[PDB]
Amino acid sequence: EMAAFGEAAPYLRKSEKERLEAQTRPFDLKKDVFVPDDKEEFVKATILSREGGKVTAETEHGKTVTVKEDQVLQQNPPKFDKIEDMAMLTFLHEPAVLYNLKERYASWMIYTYSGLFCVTINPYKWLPVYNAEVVAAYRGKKRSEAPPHIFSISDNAYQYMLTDRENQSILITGESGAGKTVNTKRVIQYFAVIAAITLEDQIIQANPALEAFGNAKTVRNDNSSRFGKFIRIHFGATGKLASADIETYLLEKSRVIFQLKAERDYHIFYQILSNKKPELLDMLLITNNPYDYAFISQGETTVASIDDAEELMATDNAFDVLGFTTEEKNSMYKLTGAIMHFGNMKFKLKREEQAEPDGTEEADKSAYLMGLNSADLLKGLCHPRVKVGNEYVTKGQNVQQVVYAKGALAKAVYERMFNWMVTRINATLETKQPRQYFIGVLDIAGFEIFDFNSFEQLCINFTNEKLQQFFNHHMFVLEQEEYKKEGIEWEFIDFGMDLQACIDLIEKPMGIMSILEEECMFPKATDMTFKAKLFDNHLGKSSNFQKPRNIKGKPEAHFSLIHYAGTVDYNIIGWLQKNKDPLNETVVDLYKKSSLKMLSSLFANQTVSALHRENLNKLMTNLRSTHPHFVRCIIPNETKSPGVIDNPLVMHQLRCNGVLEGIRICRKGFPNRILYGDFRQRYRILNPAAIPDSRKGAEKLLGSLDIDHNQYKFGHTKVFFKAGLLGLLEEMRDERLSRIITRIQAQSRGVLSRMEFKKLLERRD
Amino acid sequence: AEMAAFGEAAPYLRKSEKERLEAQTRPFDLKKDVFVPDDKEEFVKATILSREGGKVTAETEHGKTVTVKEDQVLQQNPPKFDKIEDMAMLTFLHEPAVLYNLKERYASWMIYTYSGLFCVTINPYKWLPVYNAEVVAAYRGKKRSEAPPHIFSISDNAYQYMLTDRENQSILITGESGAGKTVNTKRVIQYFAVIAATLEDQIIQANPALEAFGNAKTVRNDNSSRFGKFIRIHFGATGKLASADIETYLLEKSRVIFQLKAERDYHIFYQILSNKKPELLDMLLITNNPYDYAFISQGETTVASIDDAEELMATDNAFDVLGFTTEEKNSMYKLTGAIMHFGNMKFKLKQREEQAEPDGTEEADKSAYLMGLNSADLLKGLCHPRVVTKGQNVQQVVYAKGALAKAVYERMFNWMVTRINATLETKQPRQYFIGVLDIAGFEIFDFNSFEQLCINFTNEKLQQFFNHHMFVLEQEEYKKEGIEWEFIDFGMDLQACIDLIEKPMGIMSILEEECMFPKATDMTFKAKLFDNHLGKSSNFQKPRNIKPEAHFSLIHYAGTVDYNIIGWLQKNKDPLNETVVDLYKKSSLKMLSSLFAQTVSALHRENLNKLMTNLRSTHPHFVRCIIPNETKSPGVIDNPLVMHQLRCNGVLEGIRICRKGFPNRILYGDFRQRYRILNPAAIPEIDSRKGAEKLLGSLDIDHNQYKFGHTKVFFKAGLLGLLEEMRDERLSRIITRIQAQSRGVLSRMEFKKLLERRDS
Amino acid sequence: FDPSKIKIEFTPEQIEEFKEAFTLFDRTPKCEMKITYGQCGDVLRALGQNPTQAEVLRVLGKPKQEELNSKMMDFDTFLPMLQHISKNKDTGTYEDFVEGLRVFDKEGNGTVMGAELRHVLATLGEKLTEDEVEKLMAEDNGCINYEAFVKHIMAG
Amino acid sequence: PEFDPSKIKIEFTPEQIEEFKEAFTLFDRTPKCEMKITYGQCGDVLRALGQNPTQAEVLRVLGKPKQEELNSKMMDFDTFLPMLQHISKNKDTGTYEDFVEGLRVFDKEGNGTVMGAELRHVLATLGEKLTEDEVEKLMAGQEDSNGCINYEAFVKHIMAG
Ligand SMILES: COC(=O)N1CCN(Cc2cccc(NC(=O)Nc3ccc(C)nc3)c2F)CC1
Ligand SMILES: COC(=O)N1CCN(Cc2cccc(NC(=O)Nc3ccc(C)nc3)c2F)CC1
Ligand SMILES: Nc1ncnc2c1ncn2[C@@H]1O[C@H](COP(=O)(O)OP(=O)(O)O)[C@@H](O)[C@H]1O
Ligand SMILES: Nc1ncnc2c1ncn2[C@@H]1O[C@H](COP(=O)(O)OP(=O)(O)O)[C@@H](O)[C@H]1O
Ligand code: VO4
Ligand code: VO4
Ligand SMILES: [Mg+2]
Ligand SMILES: [Mg+2]
Repeated sequence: EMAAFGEAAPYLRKSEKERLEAQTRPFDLKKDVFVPDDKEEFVKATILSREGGKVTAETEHGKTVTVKEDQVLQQNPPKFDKIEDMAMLTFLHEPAVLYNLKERYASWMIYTYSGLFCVTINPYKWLPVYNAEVVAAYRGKKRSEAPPHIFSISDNAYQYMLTDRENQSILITGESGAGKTVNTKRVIQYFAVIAAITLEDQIIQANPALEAFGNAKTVRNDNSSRFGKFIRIHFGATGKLASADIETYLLEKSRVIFQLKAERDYHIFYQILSNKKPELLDMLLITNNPYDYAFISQGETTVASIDDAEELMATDNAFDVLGFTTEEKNSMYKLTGAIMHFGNMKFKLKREEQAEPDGTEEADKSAYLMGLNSADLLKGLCHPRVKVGNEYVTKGQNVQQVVYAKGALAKAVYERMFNWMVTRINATLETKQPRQYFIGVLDIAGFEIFDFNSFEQLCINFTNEKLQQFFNHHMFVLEQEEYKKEGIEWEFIDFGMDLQACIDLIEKPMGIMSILEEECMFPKATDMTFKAKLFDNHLGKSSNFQKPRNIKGKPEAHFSLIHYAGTVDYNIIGWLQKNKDPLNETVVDLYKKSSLKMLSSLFANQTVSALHRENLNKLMTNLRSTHPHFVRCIIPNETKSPGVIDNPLVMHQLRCNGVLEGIRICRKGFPNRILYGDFRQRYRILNPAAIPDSRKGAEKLLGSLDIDHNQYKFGHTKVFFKAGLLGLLEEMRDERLSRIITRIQAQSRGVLSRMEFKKLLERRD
Repeated sequence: AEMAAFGEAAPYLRKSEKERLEAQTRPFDLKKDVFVPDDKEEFVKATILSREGGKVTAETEHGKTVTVKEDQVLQQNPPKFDKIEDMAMLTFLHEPAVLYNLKERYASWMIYTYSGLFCVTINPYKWLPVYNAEVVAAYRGKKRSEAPPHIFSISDNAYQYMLTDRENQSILITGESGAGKTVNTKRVIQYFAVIAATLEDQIIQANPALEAFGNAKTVRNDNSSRFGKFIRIHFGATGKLASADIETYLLEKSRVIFQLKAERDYHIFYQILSNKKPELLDMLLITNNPYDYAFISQGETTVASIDDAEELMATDNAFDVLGFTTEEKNSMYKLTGAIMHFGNMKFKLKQREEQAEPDGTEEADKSAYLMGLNSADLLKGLCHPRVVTKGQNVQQVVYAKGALAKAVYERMFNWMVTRINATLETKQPRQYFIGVLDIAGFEIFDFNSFEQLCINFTNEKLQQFFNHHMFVLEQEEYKKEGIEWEFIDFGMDLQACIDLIEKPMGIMSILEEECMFPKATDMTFKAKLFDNHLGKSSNFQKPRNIKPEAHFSLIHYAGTVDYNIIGWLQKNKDPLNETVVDLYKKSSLKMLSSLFAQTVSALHRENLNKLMTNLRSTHPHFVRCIIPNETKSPGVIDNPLVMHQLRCNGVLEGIRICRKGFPNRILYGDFRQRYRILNPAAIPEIDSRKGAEKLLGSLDIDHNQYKFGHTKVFFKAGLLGLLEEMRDERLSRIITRIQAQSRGVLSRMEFKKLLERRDS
Repeated sequence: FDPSKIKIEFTPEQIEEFKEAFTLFDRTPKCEMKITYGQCGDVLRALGQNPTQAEVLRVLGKPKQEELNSKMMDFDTFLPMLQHISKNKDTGTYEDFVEGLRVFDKEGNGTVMGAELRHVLATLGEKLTEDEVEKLMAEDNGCINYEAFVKHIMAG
Repeated sequence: PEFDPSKIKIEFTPEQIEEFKEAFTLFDRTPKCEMKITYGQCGDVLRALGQNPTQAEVLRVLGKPKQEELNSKMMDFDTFLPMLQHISKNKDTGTYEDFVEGLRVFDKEGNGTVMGAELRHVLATLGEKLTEDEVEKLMAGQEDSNGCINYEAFVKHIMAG
């Protein structure tokens, strides 16, 4: 029964009436098909005529179409309606997958198994499927009794960890706004609730704190993650929650001081200005108007779906639960306020080509909150010190030069404060409790295309490209390698899933990052010397490198990159300065000599592309020493419409994700495998007589069961199971365990009854 | 000599045409001349006397009369194959063919041999005239046919691959302790530095400076590297030397304060005490006697093969060339002297309390003076660390004193590496790099502790890196590219042993968890290892005690090692007296103050996995160093010892994948750029694959030696050698025609002058 | 009737030994040799049988709770029930019982935490009461050697 | 007794013969103005008359002479004319594409340019070596503003001349 799930039950599994309806729905296997459609990818149809190799059918809308025999695809019988695992479908093709997902989504069932991985479609509506009752309902359930859910993936990962004695990872892929952060937080919720049957409280509150400083509204997502993160949840040898840690990657510095038309800066600025805590506005010496602060009011200032006042309470509470002191919280708020004032520092030319301050009010407020001298700050910005050899002299600066430097400093303070907060959360999450394994959760900034794509979009989209290749390598390369290495009869299948050409274009020597890195080491280099080197080395040489596709009215670009998820047009302006990240060292020295301890410590401590590439390669290795579990998030439409599916948009995501190819390797291969010793430990209970040696034991045990003997293979060190065999052996184990406990209880009842009878016999009325 | 620009090195690199002919015409019969197994020499040469019912009776080279089965007899390679340069070219490839080719080249002092795409080198234990600027000059650009096997040849090929393929390279030098990894690492650097010729001078001097502080005499090597290192040599887009950097890994801290019977501490201590620079003994307030200093005189103090006086001059000169100031050099010498005094500080228990107090102040005074500390503060910090003070017994103070000396030394070594890197960094643009890996090699002592596990685990991981590249990734490459290929299991996989050491519930993991239990003992750690692995993990066994006692055995790739688990918890945690560390931060010596401004197994495992990724993004080139005997005897080969190394290295399996597979591959675009010259008519001036098919099909070559992949053309190494000879000859013919045309122009220019005087 | 088709295979000596045993359960004031439907299972167990709660309810003819508390039964209606229950021999092996308890052994060592076994026995299968578990269990650290425990429950 | 030049058929028109006779005469360095050339200045007269033979090809028509024969063995126009006819027969002089592919070997970055000093080195060290004098005369002028040669433009230049 679905009774243990409460109100969530209909949103997780269809009713008994509906499965009786599916079981008795009339169907014509010869008539009921799928045909291509120029606007909907594929449509359902009934064949009218049929022929000479041509089929004439009646569409579900419905029009009359005439297509070739080869273009027609069979529909799965009604028994397969809203199927939980799409690897179990009789006919596996693009519209079978699409229509199974569409039909489950129409019923608000947003999770579907795709063999050993999961597919999830964004509902754009909150459903009652994520509460402690549903967490408890799933605790220990492995498929059959458990409908698809993020809690199921999390639980299955936990069981693999204990059985296989290896570290796990839950890798959540998807475009911007697909649902990666939502699902990441539900994996954490699962493990924290299970542990509560505080570290659990602190693990949950780490994300509201980070999202305030690292998330922002973009054209694609109202709560877009502007940094990547890997959360490791540590466990003891017997599986008890031990500790946690967070690793963050490359925060988008430019958002602090710049916003595009339909974008907001980081949430925190608007959370403070909401006036929910009026004492913060007084402490930071600010008004309640965002249009008064230059760095923060370039794009949008309010979001219909966000209550900045309520979110400020969530942020401030998250810090309290995380054990941040009043000085810690106040120092963070004060530095945020200092950044706000810093942007309002105005400058003018002296008839000379040198900048001087316009006013001093905002500089005074900035310096006061930062524990600096404003006369020193303004002199440092207008006349930075330069070393000749023996003496210290000043450099000249025009307004454009000071404005650039003012921004660079603000971004450096913000990014370092974000880094401090991560380190401070980690100091809390660390328990000194013994660990043996971990379950790692990966939440990257997803694939995105804006009207204007710069360096930050390249870094983001490169990370997404690398993650899809990680799926491709595990599913189609390492998987087939495993069979061969173990002596399983296997013929290699080429799945056509390899993004090495594009990855090589970006990260290998003479690639985009390498050319950029070399150009940064040339003092006379410009954006256009960089644009020329890219063209000279890649146009007509690298297939993924193309000319831009510029349109009048829309912002122009310098080149196109054919990424896995689409072609992105990139603008190369300011990439050298962005990669080098120069800072005014005169002002940095004032920050080091600051009377505000947090600021003093932030600056006490080569290029962005070098560091990004290092973090990515480090990440890819931590993940290679892990058993990965993929969650493929899908955006249903481009208008944030709940329950609405845009067929071409969903199909494009399923294709570039390699969902079908992924299901195929699960169906054709042997997705589950266990060492002979571990097999004996777990499945001897099925028939102890067959195992009174470990390989012969497995051969005797399995051969003694009423199963399809073509569904398992014997390897050098492991038994390999076909898709569906594990699910059967798990049902058979559970039923047999239930029968044995019942017999242990019957025997126990006999003992107790015989004990009391002995008392009666000894003479006791 | 003939085709030698190699000078005096020529006979040590390639034999004369006179020898080539004596070999070729020597007595030999393919039916008689064979190899038979031997219980003492692995295999021996033999001549078949009789053959009946599947049994062969032969005459040994020594010679005895043996009767063996048909299946045990192996064919000798004909005289044409004597001392062959590449063993992948041998007609009969088996264990004695390889062994005897290597033995015969070694007998001629030819220590380098190609093994397909990798190289084998046997330690000569004698310096040969093969490593000079003249030999460097002679290898520059030479192909494997015009260039005899040498470390300069591997280095140059790596350089060519880098420019053609546009990818980073690595030269990975494997071997047991004393095999020759540091020698060959330094010759890779010499090659590139000489080719470029102060960056060149500084790159060469970085190793004498590091070796003084990071190398020491062990029972296996008089100059044993006690740290690992990865040297990256950076190059510009066109291949010009740009910069260099050094990454060092885990220096053996314990050697600073402890030595086993047949061992010395780090070289520097003995270099200073040599009295070659008598002003250092006066500056450091020390005598010339190592037996006066506790920390450094536990084992041996002199090495017959080392002149500590001459080596001190090499160390001091290396620092000068590296641009270290007088304050930088003096501070390093002073801290070395401070460590020497620190070891001589004695303590005793108080009359009525289990609390330590000083037993003398002389060596403490000298230590504090050189360290820019107050000795009253130092002694109070060691006896009463602040928490209000903690109590300390003599055993506790002695341990803490040692831990602080090791921490100063290791951090000073780390500072020196950073300071060398600051010099090696030129702000010159770069595009590629050639990385050189020099690890501390496989070793077995009478007493093996935590430091031997870390060392031998690194060696185990490196052999698996060879196994993965050669037999896994290689076969994977053919499949992903659509080349007709049947998977071969080479029996080269050390995952079971690697899993026993680094995976959850393994040796490192159990140790890490035990460190998080305050009540844990070495014996509670020994119990957990046994409970989880004895009769569960094949590579984990009981110890084989005879002399010093061990707790378990580990079946490593290169042998079974018996490990002693005493003090592993303290070694892994590495606790330090924070009160004394605070005095070092407040030190009047800038160096010590700058130096001090989770576990060893966790950090080691992180460095190893970082290293394996930097290496996975490079094209690797393996150099397999072999120890010939156990007595450091030049020109002497111990057959079982050489064979054991060739086996556990997988040299034969490695040659086989090169012969059977397609070791060379090139993208279609790059193939057109390089080989269109062979026949430009076949590729008129779209489509790059069709172009390659038309070009290759138009040549008088074996068409079974290349295959067309999705993105690349795959070649047999032999076919690549032929195509390179064909390209060079065709380039020579084209230049000759360009010169004939150029001669016609010049002659026509002069004729025009003559004509203008009389006819025009 | 279903009990009427069953053949009494017990010796007259056995019948009388079950008859003498049955007397101790009789709580009738006039000693008319009668037990309630709800105490049948307890008498079946006293006489050496080990039926499940489901098996007892089946021989009783699927009674209501009211029939269990207040419906009476004499030796003549009980004896055929005892014969039927006596026929079932698929009571589970020692190896099945060890394999069942081994599921809860988190590590190698043939031990299970006392609190876990008490929980399993009171929540899974045909749930034992917290009273029955306390009486049955009354452990070393607070762990049970489940192979010994199986030998203990099977001997009793 | 027979000869190899005797079997060669003179296919040039009488007008062509007389044109070649005057060209041969302009190379005269004899003290008596006898209108004869040394064996060593034959290549020059072959090249002046539009041929582009290699040093090896010239030495073959001359009958593999010694250096002494090259410096001092005299030759009349009648012995020269059959040699000019033989050299005129060779058409495998190398294509424009071969010449570009040859110089492309030295293009380190795929520019379509080669460093001046490298081309001067290659031409003076590889194949049938040119003298440092011949290379200076051939290269000037010249390299571009940076000191590089657009090989392919250089090939068009040497083939037009
Ligand atoms: C369907 O329900 C589940 O998800 N589970 C139920 C029971 N499982 C326990 C247990 C049974 C037999 C085999 C697996 N080991 C697994 O096959 N190995 C794994 C390892 C690496 C790769 C790439 N593929 C496969 C083992 F965990 C754990 C989850
Ligand atoms: C002196 O003899 C040589 O070794 N060389 C001759 C010419 N080479 C230039 C060029 C020609 C043809 C193909 C290769 N590329 C190489 O096969 N790919 C390489 C890269 C990945 C891995 C694991 N194995 C294969 C090459 F670079 C450079 C050296
Ligand atoms: N499972 C879900 N239930 C409800 N809303 C969701 C769900 N997944 C996504 N959303 C909505 O979509 C928004 C964007 O999702 P998010 O996890 O931030 O995307 P990503 O991290 O992939 O960019 C969320 O803020 C929420 O409004
Ligand atoms: N190529 C060689 N030429 C001369 N001596 C060598 C050579 N290789 C090794 N040796 C000798 O062997 C010793 C140990 O070599 P080394 O590089 O330190 O070994 P490893 O670093 O593998 O332990 C050297 O000090 C030297 O005496
Ligand atoms: O919207 V995202 O969180 O993918 O950046
Ligand atoms: O002797 V070694 O350099 O291998 O440590
Ligand atoms: Mg997100
Ligand atoms: Mg060494």
